[PDB]
Amino acid sequence: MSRRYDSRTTIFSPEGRLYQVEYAMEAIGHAGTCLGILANDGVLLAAERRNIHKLLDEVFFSEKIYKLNEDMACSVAGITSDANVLTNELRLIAQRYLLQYQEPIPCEQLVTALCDIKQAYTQFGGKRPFGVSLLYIGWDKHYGFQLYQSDPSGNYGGWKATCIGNNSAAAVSMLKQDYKEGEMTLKSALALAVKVLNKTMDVSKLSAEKVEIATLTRENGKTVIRVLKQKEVEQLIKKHEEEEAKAER
Amino acid sequence: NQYDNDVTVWSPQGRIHQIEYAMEAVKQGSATVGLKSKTHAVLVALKRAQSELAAHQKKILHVDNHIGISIAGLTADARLLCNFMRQECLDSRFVFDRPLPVSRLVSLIGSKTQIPTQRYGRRPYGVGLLIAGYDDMGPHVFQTCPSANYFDCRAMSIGARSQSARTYLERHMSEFMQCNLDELVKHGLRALRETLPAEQDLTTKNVSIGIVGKDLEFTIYDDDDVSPFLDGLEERPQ
Amino acid sequence: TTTLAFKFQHGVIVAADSRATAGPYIASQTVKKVIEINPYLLGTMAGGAADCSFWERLLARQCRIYELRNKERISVAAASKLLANMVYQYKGMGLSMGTMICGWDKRGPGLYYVDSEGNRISGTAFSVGSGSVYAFGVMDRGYSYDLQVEEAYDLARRAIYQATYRDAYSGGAVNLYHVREDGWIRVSSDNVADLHDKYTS
Amino acid sequence: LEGRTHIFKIHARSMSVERDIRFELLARLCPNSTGAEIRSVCTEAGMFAIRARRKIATEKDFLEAVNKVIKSYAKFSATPRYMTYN
Amino acid sequence: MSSIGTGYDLSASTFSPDGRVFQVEYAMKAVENSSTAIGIRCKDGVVFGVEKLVLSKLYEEGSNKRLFNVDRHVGMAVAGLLADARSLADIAREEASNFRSNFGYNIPLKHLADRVAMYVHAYTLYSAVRPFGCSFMLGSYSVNDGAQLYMIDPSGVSYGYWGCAIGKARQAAKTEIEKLQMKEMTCRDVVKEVAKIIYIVHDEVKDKAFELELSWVGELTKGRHEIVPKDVREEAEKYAKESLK
Amino acid sequence: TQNPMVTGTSVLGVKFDCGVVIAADMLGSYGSLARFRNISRIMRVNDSTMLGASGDYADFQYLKQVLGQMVIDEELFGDGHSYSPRAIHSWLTRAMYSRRSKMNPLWNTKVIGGYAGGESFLGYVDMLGVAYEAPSLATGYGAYLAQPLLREVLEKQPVLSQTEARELVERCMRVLYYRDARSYNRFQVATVTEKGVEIEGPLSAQTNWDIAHMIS
Amino acid sequence: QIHSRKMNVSPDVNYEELARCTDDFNGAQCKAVCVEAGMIALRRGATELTHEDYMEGILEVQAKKKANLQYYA
Amino acid sequence: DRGVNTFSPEGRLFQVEYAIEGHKLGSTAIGIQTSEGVCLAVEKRITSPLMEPSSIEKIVEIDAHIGCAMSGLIADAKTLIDKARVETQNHWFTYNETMTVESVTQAVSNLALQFGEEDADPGAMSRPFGVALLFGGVDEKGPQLFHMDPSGTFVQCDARAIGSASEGAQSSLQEVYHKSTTLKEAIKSSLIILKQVMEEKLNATNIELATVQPGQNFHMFTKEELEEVIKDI
Amino acid sequence: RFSPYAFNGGTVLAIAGEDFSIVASDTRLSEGFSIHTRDSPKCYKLTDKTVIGCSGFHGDCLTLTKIIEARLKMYKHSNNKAMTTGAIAAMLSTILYSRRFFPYYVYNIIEGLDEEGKGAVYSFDPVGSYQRDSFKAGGSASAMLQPLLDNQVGFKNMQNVEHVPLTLDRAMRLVKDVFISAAERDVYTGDALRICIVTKEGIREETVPLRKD
Amino acid sequence: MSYDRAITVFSPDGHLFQVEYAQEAVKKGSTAVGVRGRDIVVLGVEKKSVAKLQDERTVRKICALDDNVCMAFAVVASVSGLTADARIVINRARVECQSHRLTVGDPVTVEYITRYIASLKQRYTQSNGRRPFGISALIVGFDFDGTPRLYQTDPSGTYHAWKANAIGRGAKSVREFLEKNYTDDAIETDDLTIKLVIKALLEVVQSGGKNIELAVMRRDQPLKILSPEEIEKYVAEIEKEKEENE
Repeated sequence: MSRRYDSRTTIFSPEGRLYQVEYAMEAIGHAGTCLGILANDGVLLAAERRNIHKLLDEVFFSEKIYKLNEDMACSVAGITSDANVLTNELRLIAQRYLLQYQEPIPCEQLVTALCDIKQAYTQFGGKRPFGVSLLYIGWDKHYGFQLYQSDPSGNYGGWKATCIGNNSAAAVSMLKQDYKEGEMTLKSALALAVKVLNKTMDVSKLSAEKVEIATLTRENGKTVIRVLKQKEVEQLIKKHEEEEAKAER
Repeated sequence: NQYDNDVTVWSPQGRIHQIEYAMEAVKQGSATVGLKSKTHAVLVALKRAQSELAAHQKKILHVDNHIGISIAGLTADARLLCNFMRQECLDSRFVFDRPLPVSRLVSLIGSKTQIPTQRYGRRPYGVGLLIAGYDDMGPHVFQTCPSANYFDCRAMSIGARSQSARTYLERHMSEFMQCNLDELVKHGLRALRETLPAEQDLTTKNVSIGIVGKDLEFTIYDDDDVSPFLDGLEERPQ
Repeated sequence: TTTLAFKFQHGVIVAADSRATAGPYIASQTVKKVIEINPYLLGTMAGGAADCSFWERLLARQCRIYELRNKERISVAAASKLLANMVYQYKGMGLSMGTMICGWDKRGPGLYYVDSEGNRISGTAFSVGSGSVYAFGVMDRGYSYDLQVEEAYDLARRAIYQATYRDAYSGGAVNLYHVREDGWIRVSSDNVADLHDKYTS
Repeated sequence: LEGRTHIFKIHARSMSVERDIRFELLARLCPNSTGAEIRSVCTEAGMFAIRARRKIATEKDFLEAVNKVIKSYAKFSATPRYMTYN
Repeated sequence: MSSIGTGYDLSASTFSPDGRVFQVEYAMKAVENSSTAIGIRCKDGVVFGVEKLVLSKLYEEGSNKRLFNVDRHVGMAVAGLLADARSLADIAREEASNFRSNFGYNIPLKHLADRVAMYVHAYTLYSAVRPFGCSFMLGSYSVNDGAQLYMIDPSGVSYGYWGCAIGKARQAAKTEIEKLQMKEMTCRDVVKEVAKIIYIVHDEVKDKAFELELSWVGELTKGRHEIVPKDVREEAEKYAKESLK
Repeated sequence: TQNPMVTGTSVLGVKFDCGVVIAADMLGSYGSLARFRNISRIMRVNDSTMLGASGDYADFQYLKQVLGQMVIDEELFGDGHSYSPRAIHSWLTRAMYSRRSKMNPLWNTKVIGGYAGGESFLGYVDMLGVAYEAPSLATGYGAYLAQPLLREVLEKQPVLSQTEARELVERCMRVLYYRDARSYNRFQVATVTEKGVEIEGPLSAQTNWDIAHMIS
Repeated sequence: QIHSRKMNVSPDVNYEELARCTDDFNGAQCKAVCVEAGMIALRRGATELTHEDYMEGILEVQAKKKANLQYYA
Repeated sequence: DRGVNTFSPEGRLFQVEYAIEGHKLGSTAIGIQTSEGVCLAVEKRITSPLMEPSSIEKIVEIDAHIGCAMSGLIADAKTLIDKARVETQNHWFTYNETMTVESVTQAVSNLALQFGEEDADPGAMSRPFGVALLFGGVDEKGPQLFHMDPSGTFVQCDARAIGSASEGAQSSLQEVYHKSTTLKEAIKSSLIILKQVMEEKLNATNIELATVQPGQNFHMFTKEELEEVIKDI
Repeated sequence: RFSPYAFNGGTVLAIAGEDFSIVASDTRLSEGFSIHTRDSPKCYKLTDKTVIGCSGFHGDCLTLTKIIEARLKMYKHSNNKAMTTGAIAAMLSTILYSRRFFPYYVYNIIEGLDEEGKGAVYSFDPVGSYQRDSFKAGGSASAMLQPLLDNQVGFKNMQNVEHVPLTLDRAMRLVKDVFISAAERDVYTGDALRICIVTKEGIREETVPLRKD
Repeated sequence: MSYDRAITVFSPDGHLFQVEYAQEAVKKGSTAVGVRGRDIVVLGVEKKSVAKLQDERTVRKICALDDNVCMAFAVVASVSGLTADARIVINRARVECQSHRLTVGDPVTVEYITRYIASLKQRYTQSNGRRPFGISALIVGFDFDGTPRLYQTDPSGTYHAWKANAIGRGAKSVREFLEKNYTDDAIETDDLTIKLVIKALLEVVQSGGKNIELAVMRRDQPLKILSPEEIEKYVAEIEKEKEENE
């Protein structure tokens, strides 16, 4: 009975991939734009707010911008379901590290603890992997500003600028074209991120209901984690929108 | 078939074929005969080995100072069960300090063997055991199946081509009861040889005996005193 | 700083000196015995006092190191024997204690001597001893001991120390078991009686 | 194990390759091989041989052909699943 | 159905649109294969009559016996596979032994029967294990609870009976009980009756050959589950033989 | 030696064995500190049909051993294929329960006298409430080991295998003496006999108090 | 007993003993075991089947593919 | 589908029949008991000179006077050897003297077959190991060679071979090797038999020999010793 | 030594003398648990083979627990090691018990007196805390030096020539045993009834009861 | 746990499936070469797939298990980094290295780590409902001796020491070119050993200094992972040496 039902999706394939991670990889792509860019005084995240109605409570800070610690923040590409359990667990881990070390946790240290758990599901157990890929942004003492990406088995890569989600190839190439390895400041860095989100997304003027942008900025020796409000976001939209207008001419 | 995919797989008749199929494994094992009198319990066994230029490792195992076993079937599994029995026999000697009852010990094997046969995704143990033991109610020679049922016999033969040997056991069934130690061992040898072809007649080298009784504790003769029982040859009685 | 297994370092060897003794120091329970045991040919140790306790911890030390040395084909050091004993014994503590073993082997950084006691003390010194009456002994010995003494030269040193020690000491039914350890070998120089050496020297 | 050596000897008769190639050496180098697999070894031996531009197979081609068979071919082979049913 | 690799007989967590559980049912067909075990309630005890299967020519008494003592005053007769019966004997005997220790009075059959049935029933629910392939009777005499007869099947039901049969002949054998007045009747007379029912029901293809074993637990044994004397067995055997002719 | 503080105590139980029987007098009366809660208590247990045991010291502690012995016997008898309670089996088993409790710094004190008849041998055994088994000639239990036993041993020294009758006068004599030397006694005492019939222990029977002597 | 009549057999061999050893047989198989034992019997030179031929007979009809000696014993 | 746990109508388990085949896949090892001592010979069979030949091992120590050559999956055996090291020294703590060839071999063999693929504890095997071990040493009793199988059948031998040449070699040993053949001659017998399964000729970088002889502990033969037996084959 | 609290006392004094292949073990013939001696009969000594004779004394509760265990360890040793019980049995058992009794202090001195299964005679002495040693004199109990001395003076012959100018024979050891027991009663007041000396050989078990003098 | 469903079951081919599936995944790509020197052992991986926008400083594909033990890993597919799979073996190995150094006062040897890799693969095999990692690791390190070592493991758990080995994209092809480059001078001069790793990596696909990352260990001193800027200078000098010999 039991093995027969087990589709043997936990088996290795000869090529050297796990079927589940590959199927999870597709779950991230269906889902919205999450991009992170490095800048030289702070670092910023731009994520697609997918909760647009005219009747919204806003009981959470945001449903995609999560402050994991009091020195880290993250954005989401994938499924909201996986994102909710995961986001809580990310908080206990970030917070315990903060207790022991008392310095901001590396973005690299944060993806690795979770990775064991992701891997565990895929290889054995017959448990689904998490449907979200997370872009963590932070500043840690050792390297300065950093961005880390995690995948559905916890495969990690340090990136200056990266994007996952819907029209992931388009967003990352475009951003590669203008910016290559940390050529811009915090001000300009928000204007590129919204611009990329603009092209990728179906609404080609955006509002603050369509985008939600979060900044993590190092001020007076301490990491400030702030989700920017709708008001700040409109200013950033008008700056990119105007830059696009000149382009044509 | 698919009355034997797992040991939970029933046949419409109402039988698990894997437990039955586990008995066919006992037939692959080496011939062992179990006989009793009124003072001894005697086990006559066939030892085989891959090197006959070397002494053959015993097929009689130690369980108690008056209990010995002879295995027919799976070698690892028989030893595996043996350890549960050994632990209990030696424990029985500490606590109860009687010379432990063959009927008592054997039922406890019945609870453990039932566990995998009851359990999905597992194999039964396909080993048939003949135990000689002497308690203060006299000898008993018991047969335990690959299932969990026991027979208290006066004589039994489980193993390879065991039918040939039973033909002898059926014929001198009355005799077993009266015997002394010597007489029990000569009959078991005459039985043992029958399993095998007409033109093969045993050597002491591939015969191990486990002798149990009233006048003795536990002694295993591998060639030690094997030669006089073997004497007085009788070759394949039909 | 105390007897019952004691060692002092030289370049050429270490001196291994020990007592044969049974029970507490008030009476023997035998006369014939050698409590000296060879756990590995790396060196010899043996104590007394709380008898089960010394034998137990050394037996663990002996198990771990010997398996690691023998299988790996890499020789274990003074430092390794000491670390095993230390880690084990604090854990086991509360189940009687009194281990007094002296660890020797020659290492990459040269010859190393660590003294292992049951408190959890791990010491290198001129001469150290763990057990009981050598505590007095380390005083006279240090004077008559060079940093590097030869093996032959060291044998003569033991004979004089002892010969005065028997006169001062009032413990009977002992032998001085003398071993020199030339590294990862152990050989027994002589097993001379404490009563004999006072006459000789 | 003895039988695999006999499949080499019967196959060699069909071929016009050396008898200075030890039939046994091939048999030990690839044990747990079915009848089809021993004929693919001969076949492979020939593939290396055509590329080199030889009319006759060599022992060099042969050795290589068995070590590729034991490692690679095992994964594809029919036997683990069919033997479980049998 | 019976030949399959998923569910049906692999499981018992499965239901058909009828509602059936096939595995639990296959376990029932298993109890049917061997000869009959009957146990008759009297207002004074229980008398059993069991066919004890003769599977060889080198038999001794008690060999492959189906009579067990659960408690001092409870007897247990099994029918169907003996492999499953040995494990069931250990579990029943254990629930009774602890009961005596704690309560200090003779285990009520109504309680013991509920606990073993729950255990059989836990396996029938599960698809993780198969359920026992035998059916059993527990029968008892006490003056703290009266004479009780209970029956537990492979499904996990416990209900009291005043005369029961398990095994191949049970539909025929049960009919012979309706003929007899057995609710009020000495355990001495009922032994004569269980013996005659068995001899007639047996035929050479339910099983090759049997050895008659009758057991007491009544006014005669004084509330002890014991095996009947050599005398008792033979007169009851004789009456079985005379009625057979 | 240590013994727990006892509240309900059983004291003086003699036992001497004759051929295929033993005679015992044990008090039927268990004082709890001061008050005689049960003058009717039974220190005698039935392991099986040809065994009996009688115990002294803390009465409470005796009941703990009875249940463990009871549950083991219940499973083992009735079947009697080759397994049942046997004379050796009860003695050793009961010793081990006592040993188990000896390992802990509090032990359950009862000192027991087993008379059994097993598969071929008639046994008279002594079991301690810390463990130990042996065959015995005559043994006392609780208070009997210090106070009367030596005068009972002295009568036994010419004839060690005497009759029931000779034992019966000694035991009947011993209660007038019990009252005289020790305090937590009653003169309603139980006569227990273990024989091949079973273990019989009829109710408390009495005879003279006799502490009315004053003649010098 | 029916089958035996068709070929020729010893009275030292019957099915009852084989039935006692293992119950892993059926009526179609019982015919097959008698027919199998006869092939060996015939191969040797015999005008009968004997106890040896039958005893081998049960082993042969059931497959092997490497057999046993000290693989199980 | 059908499981693998099942017994076949042949009267053997599937998993186990596969495990014997696993023994057959690897490299050949010869263990000969002589009464002058016990020699274990194994083929390196290197295909590259960049390898360091010392560190290709297939003789590992169970004990300090028992050596073991192993055959079939090299990796699968290694775990059994890891557990064996802990038992031999453990035996020294309890008995106060060193373990025998017989005691160690029966204890590892219990673990060899335990397999229940589903509904069995993760601290117990799902499948048996396909390794045959040859435990060869001389101990308190004298020279003993014991052979262990993946079927968990242990037997005492004087000459045993396992690996690809296992049936062929074992027959061939019985012929040359007897107890009227001395220890050095056992080393010559093993070398000849070794060559069919080997891809090349015998060399001192293509054999590894170790002999445990009375009154001595386990010695791993040095390059000179390997070369003296190479000269005369 | 220690004054009985941890476990019950049961008195008794053990003397042991080793010769070359004959070893006498003596302890008093009594079972005690209480200040009085229950019965002269005892099962303090238990034989496992003619090769080995063990004596556990003192506290009776200790005596039964370890002695049976020793029979179990013997059985295990013959099976696995393939060396029959003897010296080898003896070293192994003393470690496991001496851990068991020594946190809650040891009140039994078990003495394995045997021959090895390869030969050579050993007489083994535990304090109560694990040590095993071979001896030619042994004194064991609370009075763990009261017998020791006689065996040191008479057997070893260190400043002595009037028990033997060499070393004792079998005939000589048995003569000395009766004498030693008569002497013990005088000094040690914790005995009643009889003293039992068992002489253990590889070829003869001997038992003798000797009245308390 | 509740999961005990089969992922590995033994084959009549005398193998374990996962192990073989893993072995081909190191045939097909992720070139990792190691050479052993005479003061220093250097291991190198090619690919972190630096597409000129990714970070190079914080990315590790060579991880220090200890300060005298380091491993470089490989096994690839369409899911190209199996960094996750490695990351488990890396974390358990890291504690075990440190642990061995607490207990045994000799600095932990590569030979200990290699047996530990052979048992981790195996343990995962025997446990129900569990599967072997696909990794192959080039375990580099220093013993008690202070002798440089390079050992290589396979996905089954069998280890050999080797002076110089290459795995990935034709293990034997990269190694046989590299075989000429392994000379007595090359092993002696430390600087020449750093070039030997880089020189092998270049055979499969040439150029890139960011794609190539290599880590160096000298004596029992801590792992030093070299800057990509150091690599670029080195590939340029290697390319001219090829023209000189040839």
